[PDB]
Amino acid sequence: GDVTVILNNLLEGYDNKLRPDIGVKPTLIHTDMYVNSIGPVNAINMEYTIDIFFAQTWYDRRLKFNSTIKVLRLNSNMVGKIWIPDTFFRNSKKADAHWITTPNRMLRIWNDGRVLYTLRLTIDAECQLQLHNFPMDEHSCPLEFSSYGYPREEIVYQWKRSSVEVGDTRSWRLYQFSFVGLRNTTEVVKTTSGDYVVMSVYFDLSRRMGYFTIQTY
Amino acid sequence: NIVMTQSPKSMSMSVGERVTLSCKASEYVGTYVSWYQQKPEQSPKLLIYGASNRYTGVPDRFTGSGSATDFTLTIGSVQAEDLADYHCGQSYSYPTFGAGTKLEL
Amino acid sequence: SNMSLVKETVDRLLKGYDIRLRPDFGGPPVAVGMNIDIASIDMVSEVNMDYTLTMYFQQAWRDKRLSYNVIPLNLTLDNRVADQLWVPDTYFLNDKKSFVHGVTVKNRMIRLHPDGTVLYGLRITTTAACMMDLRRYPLDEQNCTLEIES
Amino acid sequence: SNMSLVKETVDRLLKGYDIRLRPDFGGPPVAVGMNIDIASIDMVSEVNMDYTLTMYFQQAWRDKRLSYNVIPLNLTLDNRVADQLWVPDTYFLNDKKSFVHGVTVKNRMIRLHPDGTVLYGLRITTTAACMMDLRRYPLDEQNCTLEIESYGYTTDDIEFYWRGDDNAVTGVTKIELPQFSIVDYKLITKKVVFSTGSYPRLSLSFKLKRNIGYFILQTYMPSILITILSWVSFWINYDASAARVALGITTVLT
Amino acid sequence: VQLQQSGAELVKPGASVKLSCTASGFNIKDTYMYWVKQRPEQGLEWIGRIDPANGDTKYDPKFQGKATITTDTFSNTAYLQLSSLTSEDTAVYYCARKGLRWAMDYWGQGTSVTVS
Amino acid sequence: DNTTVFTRILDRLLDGYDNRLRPGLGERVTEVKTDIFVTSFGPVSDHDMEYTIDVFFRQSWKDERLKFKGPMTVLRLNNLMASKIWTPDTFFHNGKKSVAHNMTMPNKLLRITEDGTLLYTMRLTVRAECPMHLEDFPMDAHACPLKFGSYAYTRAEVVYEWTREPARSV
Amino acid sequence: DNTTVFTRILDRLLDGYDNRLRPGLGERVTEVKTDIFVTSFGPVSDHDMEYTIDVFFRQSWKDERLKFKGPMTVLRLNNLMASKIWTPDTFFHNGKKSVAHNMTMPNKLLRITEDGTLLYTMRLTVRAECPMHLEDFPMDAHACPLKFGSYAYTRAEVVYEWTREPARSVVVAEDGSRLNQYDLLGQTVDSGIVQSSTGEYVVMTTHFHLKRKIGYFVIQTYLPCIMTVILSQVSFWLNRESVPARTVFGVTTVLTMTTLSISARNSLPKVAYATAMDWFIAVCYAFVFS
Amino acid sequence: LSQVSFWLNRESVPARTVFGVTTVLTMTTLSISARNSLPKVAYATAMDWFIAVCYAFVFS
Ligand SMILES: *[C@@H]1O[C@H](CO)[C@@H](O[C@@H]2O[C@H](CO)[C@@H](O[C@@H]3O[C@H](CO[C@H]4O[C@H](CO[C@H]5O[C@H](CO)[C@@H](O)[C@H](O)[C@@H]5O[C@H]5O[C@H](CO)[C@@H](O)[C@H](O)[C@@H]5O)[C@@H](O)[C@H](O[C@H]5O[C@H](CO)[C@@H](O)[C@H](O)[C@@H]5O)[C@@H]4O)[C@@H](O)[C@H](O[C@H]4O[C@H](CO)[C@@H](O)[C@H](O)[C@@H]4O[C@H]4O[C@H](CO)[C@@H](O)[C@H](O)[C@@H]4O[C@H]4O[C@H](CO)[C@@H](O)[C@H](O)[C@@H]4O)[C@@H]3O)[C@H](O)[C@H]2NC(C)=O)[C@H](O)[C@H]1NC(C)=O
Ligand SMILES: *[C@@H]1O[C@H](CO)[C@@H](O[C@@H]2O[C@H](CO)[C@@H](O[C@@H]3O[C@H](CO[C@H]4O[C@H](CO)[C@@H](O)[C@H](O)[C@@H]4O)[C@@H](O)[C@H](O[C@H]4O[C@H](CO)[C@@H](O)[C@H](O)[C@@H]4O)[C@@H]3O)[C@H](O)[C@H]2NC(C)=O)[C@H](O)[C@H]1NC(C)=O
Ligand SMILES: *[C@@H]1O[C@H](CO)[C@@H](O[C@@H]2O[C@H](CO)[C@@H](O[C@@H]3O[C@H](CO[C@H]4O[C@H](CO)[C@@H](O)[C@H](O)[C@@H]4O)[C@@H](O)[C@H](O[C@H]4O[C@H](CO)[C@@H](O)[C@H](O)[C@@H]4O)[C@@H]3O)[C@H](O)[C@H]2NC(C)=O)[C@H](O)[C@H]1NC(C)=O
Ligand SMILES: *[C@@H]1O[C@H](CO)[C@@H](O[C@@H]2O[C@H](CO)[C@@H](O)[C@H](O)[C@H]2NC(C)=O)[C@H](O)[C@H]1NC(C)=O
Ligand SMILES: *[C@@H]1O[C@H](CO)[C@@H](O[C@@H]2O[C@H](CO)[C@@H](O)[C@H](O)[C@H]2NC(C)=O)[C@H](O)[C@H]1NC(C)=O
Ligand SMILES: *[C@@H]1O[C@H](CO)[C@@H](O[C@@H]2O[C@H](CO)[C@@H](O)[C@H](O)[C@H]2NC(C)=O)[C@H](O)[C@H]1NC(C)=O
Ligand SMILES: Cc1ccccc1-n1c(C)nc2ccccc2c1=O
Ligand SMILES: Cc1ccccc1-n1c(C)nc2ccccc2c1=O
Repeated sequence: GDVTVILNNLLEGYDNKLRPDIGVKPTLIHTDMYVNSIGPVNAINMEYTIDIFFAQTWYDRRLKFNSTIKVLRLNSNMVGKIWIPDTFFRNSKKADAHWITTPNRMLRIWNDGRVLYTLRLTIDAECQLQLHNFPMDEHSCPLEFSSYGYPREEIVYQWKRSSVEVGDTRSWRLYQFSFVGLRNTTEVVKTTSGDYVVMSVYFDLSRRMGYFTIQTY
Repeated sequence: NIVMTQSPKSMSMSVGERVTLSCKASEYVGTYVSWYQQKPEQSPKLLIYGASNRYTGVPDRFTGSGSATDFTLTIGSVQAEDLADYHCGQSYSYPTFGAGTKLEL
Repeated sequence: SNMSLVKETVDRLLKGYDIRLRPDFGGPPVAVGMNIDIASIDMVSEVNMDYTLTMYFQQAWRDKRLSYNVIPLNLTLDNRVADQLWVPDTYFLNDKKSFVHGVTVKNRMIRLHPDGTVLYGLRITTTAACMMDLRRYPLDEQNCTLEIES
Repeated sequence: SNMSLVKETVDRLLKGYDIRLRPDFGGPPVAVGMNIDIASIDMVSEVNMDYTLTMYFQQAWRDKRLSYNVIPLNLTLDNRVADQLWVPDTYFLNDKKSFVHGVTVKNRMIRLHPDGTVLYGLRITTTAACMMDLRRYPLDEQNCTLEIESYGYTTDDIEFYWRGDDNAVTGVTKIELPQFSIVDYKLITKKVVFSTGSYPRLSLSFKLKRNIGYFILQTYMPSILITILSWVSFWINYDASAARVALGITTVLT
Repeated sequence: VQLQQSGAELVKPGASVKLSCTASGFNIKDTYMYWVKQRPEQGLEWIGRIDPANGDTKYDPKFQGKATITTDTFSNTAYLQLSSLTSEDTAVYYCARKGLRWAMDYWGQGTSVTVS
Repeated sequence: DNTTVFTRILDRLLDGYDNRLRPGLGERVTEVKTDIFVTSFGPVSDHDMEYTIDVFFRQSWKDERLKFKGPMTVLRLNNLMASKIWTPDTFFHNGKKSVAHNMTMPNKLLRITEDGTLLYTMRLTVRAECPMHLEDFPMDAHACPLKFGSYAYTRAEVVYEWTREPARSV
Repeated sequence: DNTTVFTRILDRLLDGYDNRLRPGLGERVTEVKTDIFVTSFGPVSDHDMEYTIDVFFRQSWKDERLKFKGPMTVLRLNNLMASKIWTPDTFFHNGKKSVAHNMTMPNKLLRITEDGTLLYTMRLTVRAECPMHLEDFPMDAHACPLKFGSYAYTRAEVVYEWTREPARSVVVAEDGSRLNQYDLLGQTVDSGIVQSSTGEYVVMTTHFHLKRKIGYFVIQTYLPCIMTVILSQVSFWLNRESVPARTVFGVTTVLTMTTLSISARNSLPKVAYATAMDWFIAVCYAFVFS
Repeated sequence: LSQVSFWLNRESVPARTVFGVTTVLTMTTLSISARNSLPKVAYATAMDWFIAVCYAFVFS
């Protein structure tokens, strides 16, 4: 009833081509990652698969309303009508969202204009495996993401306190390797376009020498 | 070029009979040969295009056939107004014409 | 407010813009500058006589229609406006199969500058054909290439 | 001008056209006739248990809304107008992956008739599932089919039939499979019952007999010759151990 | 639908001749225009070809240089400029239009050219 | 001319209708009744620890905003009407790469009853992870799961129930 | 404001334009001039009986509704103008799967002349079906066809014609050869008519004549077979008092022949007849057995 | 086949040597092939134990 009125008022006179705070200060985005599973690690292509839920939250003063409703809980219908950060994964050979039965996307807008935006992703992340000491080889290779077109002056990413959460690890598809831990990191990289804030998550994998023993030794 | 050997050089046949003109192509020309009827002191008139396709206004007795290097034009039941020269030409490449074939009675 | 200024500037720039005409449609040619940052070369295959590379393909040109002088900052816009602006029809002649990465959004950038300079980047993966002379294989040297053309 | 007349007629036909509603929405079911011209059956796979066929899939029905009488001839319209008309929601129950060819444009045909008949055509490639019983492989005869059914319209909304009822499918005799030979095909009309209702179904079946010459060349003759070789051992004096054991072991391993 | 050629003309050996072929009922830019030579009691001979929309020309190898073919899109006419005429250039010159699978469907009445 | 009356009914149904809001948002929990008909249980891939399954996925919920009164008790509507109304955003928790078929048209179905009850079915091929424990291989038995639920809606907003007895709902 | 006048021209050009109707819908037959430039002749898949080809497909026709007058004689327009006008719906009859490339933009081209002539060029890759007869394999030659024409427009409505002399209308680039195992001897074109169940359609045909190169099969099959035959016959010169040695010779030669026979077929499709290579291998096996 | 070697007389040394060698090579090839069909799990299956015991019998 009156949630339709709130939504219509939010979108009227709204330009989703412009990031919030276009000419004031960089947009700060807090990122969370839930790792459903770390897929097979094929050394032939030097890549590994990972399925995650990727949450992003930021402030948009244009999405500010006053009502008894404190949070607007929406599906993917309205995702394309507001400004969304153009986050991409830098070391990904290929990746895809999920679209069955509908786009696996979520949008929540709070009273004060805070926006939460979550989507489900499967990623084939490139990492170069130095295969010295194989099959007694241990690797810790990353998953990096940043904004494509917004330099550090425009978008800054920030890990939350409990940003990266893993599941059980018992149902994962790691055969040659065992997950032993992870860590997050931030830095700035220089490119022909400008300086970009680059966020990194490192997964520590140690090969388990049980298949190759009975297969070769 | 492509040489179109047209035979016979000449032919006579009475009124009412069936005749078959033949045209031989040196190389391959596909179905790109046309037949022309040239009455005395007149310009040629297209009869058959493609290889078997009667041009508009062409009676139904004229009919062409053939593909590749071998082609033929059969005039079934020739009349008295079918006395003329008959040229075969290929348009697969830059056009070349056969030497011609004169039709008497 | 600077937000209102930017909004009105962009609205004015996009009003009456004819995407069907290149910049300087009747005048001299528009000069497009090319930049390439090669992220990786993935699979040099002798069987398929090709290879796969991923690159940040960037193009730059002047478009006097998209010029503004009311604000002093370079306007990075949401990459959906690329569908409303003229961009060059660059293609790779020898590529067998290519795509622009699309996670989490279409990986392309569009940046305007006050003097009209547009900056248009794309993250592209191309499988490019490369005929390999294997007479001296495996003691061979291969010369592949990417052909960029309008 | 004639073209302006046609443009006015088509703009009239498409004004007020409700694409949500099938022809005769509240009335008798709309009858739809099916034609197939089979262009090829590409790759009958035993490992994937499925074959690929390419065909020209034609559908015909009548829509009284799309009836015109000012123009005397049949209007062939640009295929993109099919997005603005009602078409049946036909689908193939057993297909795994399929597409409409899209070069140079989408390979679909729309052709109207003054009485309102619509001829709708598609060039489709379906990878239909083909469960095969290999108990007699390679002396086996396989029977897999293509099931054509309407997804959303029950049997009281839509009716399927074969236009011709014996010539609705053409091109079967011209199909050349390297490993099989089309021995027989049949057309069937059924009604299938689901929990959501009962739906019209058409089945096109093929009876494939597998050619054996390849297998004679590949696996049967070599083993026969290897057995003859094995028998050669009995002509060698039984004082020689290395020779006969060599024969036997080599034959087993081969 | 109609191709009108210039009337006959007598010239002297070594001179030059510029024949004319006026197209009525169609635009020469839409098709190729052909020039064919017929000596008495002989077969037809392709002289050359022109594409009026582009202006490019192709000639028979045994006529290259001797003949020049040009058009005028404005007047819808084609020209054949013969040079260095010899006694063997006496023939009837035809102007033809390409159409329907390169069949030379329409022909001009022909110009009788004789050199004394 | 039933065409015009039914067009009017549909236009009135879609007038002032907001598909961004679930039915009964203000004062209710949306209850979606689900049902699966497996047309083919595809091959199991040991190497990828996954299996393929083709299903008719049926969902049913009540939308009071879609009540109508006309000559027909049920509107067997086209598959494109569904885009204009709110539908549940069900997804497969352990799905890897699923496809919705649109040959020759979207393999979807929408039936609106006069009381506002909706039926919504779609044809899918689902590829799902089946974690296998190969200690007894090749004498091993497995239970391959298929978990689905609502993205973006918590149990306080959308709940799922089987349309028939649970033992007869798949 | 040259852009403004050109925008006004384009807007006047598309005003009251129905791209659903072909030019000369009820009063004339549309004639589409066609031209193909082959930038590369992809590999030939013997197993699948198909071949890949990359081309520039050029189509030109006359649309009288698009006449204009301005400071230009041609309008070189962005390829999204083609979607706003009528274009022919050409398709490849024996095409298995083709792709119209659109990186980084739709690889398309549209030139409008002031008299209303259009030039419409596309870059596209075609996988086409090439039926093969392997009775003379590996010494066989084939003519792989490429057939295209109009979908949904019969001979009475749209006809196709080569833009230039038929013998010059299909041009292959000098360096554009991706053939590993074959040799492209030349190309041939033709035009014809096919009667379908929906009417009579014009079809344009191209034939590419390919000769297989025997070298690979010489080195990989013929030399091993001749060598094994020679090795089997070398056992004759051994002394008769060495039974194990001659037995080993015979058995190992037979095993090598069996391995070679299994290997040879693996490259060819599973045809139901014997090729020349099959006869050669059979005779070599017969000699070893003898 | 490996156990058949016990019935050959003690004088036919190369015969029994060939039996043993070829049986061991066959067992190794079978082990590789049977491990090919499976995911590269890090533990041993029942088939692995059966193959190992057969390999042990041939070696013995
Ligand atoms: C060269 O050519 C290539 C081929 O042409 C070309 O690739 C094509 O690119 C375009 C542009 O990116 C793609 O079109 C987009 O597709 C997005 C979805 O992408 C995923 O899904 C598609 C299939 O899409 C179907 O399914 C989704 C969800 O299931 C639907 O949303 C779609 O409409 C569509 O549904 C139809 O088909 C279904 C069957 O599949 C039917 O069941 C259904 O009923 C419909 O009939 C896949 O193909 C994609 O895979 C490909 O792309 C990925 C990219 O990573 C690759 O990895 C992969 O390998 C494949 O290549 C992918 O999986 C759409 O979301 C998108 O449409 C939205 O955006 C546009 C622009 O913003 C809007 O105009 C549009 O309206 C949509 O926005 C609405 O919906 C979103 C939903 O989230 C809302 O958020 C948004 O707010 C908005 O809502 C509004 O409208 C709604 C109605 O639409 C309404 O409900 C709301 O209430 C509100 O009003 C766009 O269509 C196209 O798929 C590609 N095709 C292929 C084959 O890849 C390539 O780019 C070209 N290259 C170059 C350089 O040019
Ligand atoms: C390849 O594989 C497919 C799939 O199995 C086969 O398709 C089957 O084809 C047969 C005949 O070709 C079908 O059998 C037909 O059923 C019809 C409907 O049956 C009704 O009536 C019977 C009693 O007669 C009831 O038991 C049944 O429930 C239905 O109520 C019959 O009408 C058909 O004709 C019968 O009756 C007439 C009466 O005049 C007799 O003349 C006939 O001889 C016959 O007795 C026929 O019986 C069968 O249904 C199809 N399968 C399926 C699943 O539907 C292909 O045949 C097979 N081969 C090839 C080459 O494709
Ligand atoms: C699975 O199968 C279904 C069944 O066909 C497909 O659904 C079709 O999808 C196409 C692609 O989006 C739809 O075509 C679209 O039509 C839209 C509206 O067209 C009407 O309305 C506009 C006014 O807005 C009129 O101009 C027009 O004349 C029509 O009356 C357009 O919005 C779309 O245009 C888009 O692309 C064009 C390309 O030139 C651009 O010009 C536009 O800017 C825009 O980007 C498009 O034309 C079609 O309508 C759908 N079917 C039905 C029945 O509606 C699915 O797409 C398919 N899915 C997959 C993954 O294959
Ligand atoms: C993930 O990133 C966050 C933010 O950088 C890290 O949080 C810090 O953790 C250290 C302990 O290692 C504390 O001393 C800091 O106070 C934390 N900062 C904030 C802002 O919370 C976190 O450590 C990272 N996770 C790792 C390294 O596993
Ligand atoms: C907007 O972008 C321009 C360049 O696109 C910036 O000016 C250039 O900055 C680079 C890097 O410092 C210099 O090497 C160039 O010499 C500068 N000038 C030109 C013409 O490229 C400019 O600073 C940017 N504006 C803002 C506010 O950052
Ligand atoms: C429009 O299509 C119909 C259907 O093919 C044509 O009617 C056919 O006409 C031919 C020759 O006149 C007859 O042999 C067929 O029997 C007719 N078919 C039917 C179903 O009656 C009709 O002629 C076409 N329109 C025009 C103007 O030709
Ligand atoms: C799948 C999963 C695993 C561990 C923890 C949480 C979830 N999980 C679930 C169970 N449901 C969701 C619904 C909407 C958006 C995200 C989630 C989600 O991440
Ligand atoms: C050894 C070698 C290298 C390249 C090409 C062919 C061969 N080659 C030869 C030369 N002789 C054989 C005899 C029997 C079985 C196999 C081969 C073989 O492979």
